[PDB]
Amino acid sequence: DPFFTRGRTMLVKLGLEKYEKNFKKGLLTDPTLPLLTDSALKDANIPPGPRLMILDHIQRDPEIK
Repeated sequence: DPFFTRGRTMLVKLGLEKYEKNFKKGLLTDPTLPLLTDSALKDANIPPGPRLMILDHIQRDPEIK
């Protein structure tokens, strides 16, 4: 939970809260957020639209280290 708090915040902001399970399953912990790639999110079973929204968020939000 505490290792996933910032990721949960991003998903809530994107309207993608359903994929928090996918982040946990993939061990997409908060240190991974600045490093996410399309390949990693696809391996976590996130569909194309949500991947685009997540990747754009991490490239734009200065909240993501």
